[PDB]
Amino acid sequence: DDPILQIAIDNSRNILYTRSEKGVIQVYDLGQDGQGMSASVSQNAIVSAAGNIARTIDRSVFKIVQIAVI
Repeated sequence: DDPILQIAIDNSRNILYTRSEKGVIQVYDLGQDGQGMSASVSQNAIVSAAGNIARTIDRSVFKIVQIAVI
């Protein structure tokens, strides 16, 4: 995506997360020499992920409201 709607930081693991308008997530490893990445989760990844349940996570319906680091 296009813009980065939200930014989140995992304090415990020094990991950066970015959520874009489109709903793609990117998690950079924060290192002394810079950011290392960027792995991504997308709607496609999620679909593959469920592999057992689906509907609310429909393509049309699918959108991400918020992301929180654990």
